[PDB]
Amino acid sequence: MEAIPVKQFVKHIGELYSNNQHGFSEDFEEVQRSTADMNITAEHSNHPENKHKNRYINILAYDHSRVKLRPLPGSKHSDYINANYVDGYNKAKAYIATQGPLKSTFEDFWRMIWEQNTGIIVMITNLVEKGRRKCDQYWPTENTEEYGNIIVTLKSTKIHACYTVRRFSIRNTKVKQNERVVIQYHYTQWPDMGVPEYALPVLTFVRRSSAARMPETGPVLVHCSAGVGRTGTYIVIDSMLQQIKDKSTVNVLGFLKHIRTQRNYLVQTEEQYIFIHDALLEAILGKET
Ligand SMILES: O=C(O)c1ccc(C#CCCO)cc1SCc1ccc(Cl)c(Cl)c1
Repeated sequence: MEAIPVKQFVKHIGELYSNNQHGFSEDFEEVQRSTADMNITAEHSNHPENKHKNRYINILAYDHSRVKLRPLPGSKHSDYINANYVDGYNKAKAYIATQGPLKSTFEDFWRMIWEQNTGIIVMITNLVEKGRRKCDQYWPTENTEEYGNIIVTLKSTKIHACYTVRRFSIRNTKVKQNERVVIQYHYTQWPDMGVPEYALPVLTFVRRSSAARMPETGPVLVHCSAGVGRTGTYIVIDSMLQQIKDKSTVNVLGFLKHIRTQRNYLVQTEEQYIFIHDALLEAILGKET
């Protein structure tokens, strides 16, 4: 289970795709079994005081990698957010993978952003999809909105074909310097029926949202609804692009098995697993052709 050279990768995708995606199925099964023989605790996630802070009952934040909110005078569980640090290529905690914030966790969400020096939000969901509530709107439709001590001001919006870029200016009321630029990359193209037919617009979304990262800011916050499926998909695509650039190799299976110890279910389906491969195929074939 070493890194596949970039030249042999598109060839490898053909193999994985053949015989009704048998190879893909084996790999994804191996990913699902990577969790086996591993008891990873998520005690804070399961605490009665924290249960209302979780979007889904079964989508937990592993204790060891969980993002801790600075404590608040009084409660003991005021440190909890359903979020985990996740590694990137050759960088620990390059991301914060989190759920789409609830109405009740808006203050927590925005406090985590401040405390972690987060400069980029990657939103991979629509608020409502196929008539179902996926994420609550945590940012202002226009101008300014207040979430605890974080005052959020919408500065500009660029609505592209498949994604929206919202430039915010954030401020802490308890801080006297107390102003920060936060950019949100929102992937908006979600079909009524079916699911992502093309990898090229997602690849463009990944490249642009990734290049917007500022040195040496905090981790890039990536969320969808549960913050596992599309979040995992983004993290792998982005990390593998970095690996390709640095050493012309790809390690999808190895990297995914590793991040799965950091947040439960990152890359939730075989379809998302296959999608990772298509995005990378597009990136490889795109170079020199
Ligand atoms: O919606 C799903 O959960 C989902 C379900 C299936 C597929 C597939 C496939 C081909 C295999 O048949 C992809 C996605 S998500 C695709 C995606 C969109 C936007 C971004 Cl920014 C990223 Cl990173 C990934």
